[PDB]
Amino acid sequence: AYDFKPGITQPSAKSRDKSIWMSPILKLLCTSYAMTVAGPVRTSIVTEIDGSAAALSGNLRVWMRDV
Amino acid sequence: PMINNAIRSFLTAWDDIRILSPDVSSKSLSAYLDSAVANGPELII
Repeated sequence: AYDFKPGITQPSAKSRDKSIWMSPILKLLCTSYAMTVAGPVRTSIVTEIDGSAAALSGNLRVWMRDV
Repeated sequence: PMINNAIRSFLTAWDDIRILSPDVSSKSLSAYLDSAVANGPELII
């Protein structure tokens, strides 16, 4: 499961300085969909994030303050 | 990233100063030259 497959993904999903804890979220969302598709288990790759990965690391940080 | 936010908050904050301006064209040359028309003495009577 890839947080960042460097040739395939877009560089908006670079979780720089947050890949210590964003990559366990990104790798497990990769396996969250790999085990949902039938057939053989495929190599899962994060393609892109609609915001930045910094925008998602900021927004989960907003969520973790609320909890 | 965060550095991209300072880019678009610079270009828009420069263009908003730019669009808060009168439109410059060839009409402003005739508009300024017309100001020097009515203040003219008659010398030929």
